Amino acid sequence: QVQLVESGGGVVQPGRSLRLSCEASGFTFSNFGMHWVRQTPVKGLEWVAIIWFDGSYKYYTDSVKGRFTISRDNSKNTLYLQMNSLRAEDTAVYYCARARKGQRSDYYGSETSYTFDNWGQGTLVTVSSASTKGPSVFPLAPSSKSTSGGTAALGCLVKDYFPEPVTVSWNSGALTSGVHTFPAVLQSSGLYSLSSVVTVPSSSLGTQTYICNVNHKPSNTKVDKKVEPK
Amino acid sequence: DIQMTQSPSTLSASVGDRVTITCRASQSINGWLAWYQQKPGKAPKFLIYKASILESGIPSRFSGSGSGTEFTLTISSLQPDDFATYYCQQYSSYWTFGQGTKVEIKRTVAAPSVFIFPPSDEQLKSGTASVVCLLNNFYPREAKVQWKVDNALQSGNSQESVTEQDSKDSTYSLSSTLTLSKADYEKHKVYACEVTHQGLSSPVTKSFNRGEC
Amino acid sequence: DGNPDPNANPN
Repeated sequence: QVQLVESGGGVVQPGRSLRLSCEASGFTFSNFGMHWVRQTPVKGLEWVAIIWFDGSYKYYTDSVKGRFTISRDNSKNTLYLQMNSLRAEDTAVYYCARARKGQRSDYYGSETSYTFDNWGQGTLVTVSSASTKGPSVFPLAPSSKSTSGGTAALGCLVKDYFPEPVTVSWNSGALTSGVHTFPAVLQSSGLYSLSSVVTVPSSSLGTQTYICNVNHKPSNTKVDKKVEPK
Repeated sequence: DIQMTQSPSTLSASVGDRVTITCRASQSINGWLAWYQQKPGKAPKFLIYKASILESGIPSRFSGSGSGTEFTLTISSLQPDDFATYYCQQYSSYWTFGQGTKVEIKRTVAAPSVFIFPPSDEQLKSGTASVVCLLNNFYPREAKVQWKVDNALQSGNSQESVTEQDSKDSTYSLSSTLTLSKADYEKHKVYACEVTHQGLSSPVTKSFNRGEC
Repeated sequence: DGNPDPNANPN
């Protein structure tokens, strides 16, 4: 089975460097051209660079020229992307992919073009001038403004942390029904903010304790927040 | 670069449906069009190349057609594992992709339950005020959410997040946060979130007055 | 136009 296994991503400040690796198995690596491709939620999938089977030729997308180098070591079955002079907009998941004849295998001639077929699992590259910061945890407290019918909503706002991820549970994981933990948003400050809410019977507010348990491992921040009604 | 555009961006479907996704190019690309499938947290998977050739091992319910600037991908009978995002890619000149079409699970219209939360005293003491509006378990995904402060529409000072489609009831939820400085917050009275959705028989406004707490 | 072959063989 064709296998491409990536490594090397992480969180760095702009101007710094990272090197990505992609190790191949299950095919004759030295017979194939290889690519790097990157993906973001806003901009989608963007081709980055290509290298010939023996490294004898290569080329790049305009936005990385002068900063990124693609290389390979056919004795180690490894493809590399050297990423220097990183910018916030290089933030993405980076994939390696194997070049592929985009035509019937038995056809030979002028009407051939090449694309790529098997992709690696991806590695995340995050470039930001933000520095590690733990979250503030604020209550989203239930009231008449957060009741509809016989249901109340309550929650926690986990605000201004970096980098991802945070984990949130409710009542040490005993409360799961009705929980929605939302994907974090990235603020203009470069810090993340997340809300986690749960819907419960309004009759329970007087007697049931609700605690959100927040853990932000990069900052060693661990908080238990009891949320009471207003 | 050759610009690729897909339509629609989100497509709702039920198991057993015939589903077609279209992809247009800004100039002719001959037949050099490929299709990829991606599910959350996984790498794209190669489906079809030269517009209509299935990759070996892809199920035969997939097929593709087209030339020039207009291409389609069809799933003849949608299976449970076909809910995913599909990307077209031209490989006529370098490699550029469409923006993706997400195939989501179709279900009946469901109105959101709407909730608003005032800022906490803890946050206010730190100098800022975040107001949160929650839309819970609704469908379809498109909803109109507006923040109004003493009847002034707020634009540019809120952010929202939408969950993935729920595994149990196929709905969405949405969280929106409006943030002000404490100073601005204390200059106004009425904080309101107004939600319009086809499941609601009227727009729903949830609001509070500062100091009502 | 098409993209050129970057592999060791034309297959």
